[PDB]
Amino acid sequence: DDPILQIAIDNSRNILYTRSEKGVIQVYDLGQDGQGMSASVSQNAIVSAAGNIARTIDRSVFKIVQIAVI
Repeated sequence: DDPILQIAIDNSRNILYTRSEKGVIQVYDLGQDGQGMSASVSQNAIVSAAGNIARTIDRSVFKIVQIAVI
């Protein structure tokens, strides 16, 4: 995506997360020499992920409201 709607930081693991308008997530490893990445989760990844349940996570319906680091 296009813009980065939200930014989140995992304090415990020094990991950066970015959520874009489109709903793609990117998690950079924060290192002394810079950011290392960027792995991504997308709607496609999620679909593959469920592999057992689906509907609310429909393509049309699918959108991400918020992301929180654990």
